[PDB]
Amino acid sequence: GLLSILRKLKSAPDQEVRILLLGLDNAGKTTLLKQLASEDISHITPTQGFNIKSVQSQGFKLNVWDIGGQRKIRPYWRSYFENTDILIYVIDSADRKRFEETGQELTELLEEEKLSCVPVLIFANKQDLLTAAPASEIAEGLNLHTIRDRVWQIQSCSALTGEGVQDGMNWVCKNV
Ligand SMILES: Nc1nc2c(ncn2[C@@H]2O[C@H](COP(=O)(O)OP(=O)(O)O)[C@@H](O)[C@H]2O)c(=O)[nH]1
Ligand SMILES: [N+]
Repeated sequence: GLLSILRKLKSAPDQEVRILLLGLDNAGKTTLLKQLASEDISHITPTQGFNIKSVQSQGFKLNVWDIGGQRKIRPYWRSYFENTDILIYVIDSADRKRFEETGQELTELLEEEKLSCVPVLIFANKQDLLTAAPASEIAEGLNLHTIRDRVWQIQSCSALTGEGVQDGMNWVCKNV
């Protein structure tokens, strides 16, 4: 007893919500996953180099994996895009060196036909760090305001402390 966020959620959806939690390695996805659900994590490997962490919790199905990396594993990623209801993209706000890379990865994801119209929540993570870049600047750097083909939101959070995570999930629940 020391409750996960998916459970605390008020006005939670009615149908099972399929969520994809993506971002670069070290972004804080596993840490975020554990703040969201306490259920046991399943580790699935559809193809070599494609490592998925999957959890079923509180009417939510979450699949988590690191983006970027190898070329030939895109067709395997795409199979999951088709039935995705929400995309949660996680960024390490203190990793300026890889901001350009993660921005490009996000841009490419939003170009995927299979992800058309899927709402996207961007978590500007690790905001507890005194090295974390400002969320308003991250948003401009990701050119989020140019997004016209879907609804989006950027939320400052700390998966470590849990701050801002529920606020982000509240937005997700309003846009399912
Ligand atoms: N200070 C701080 N560290 C975090 C936060 N979220 C994750 N981390 C740390 O970042 C590292 C990578 O996190 P992890 O969840 O395993 O990343 P994943 O590779 O994206 O699954 C670990 O050392 C975490 O403890 C945060 O909000 N604040
Ligand atoms: N801008």
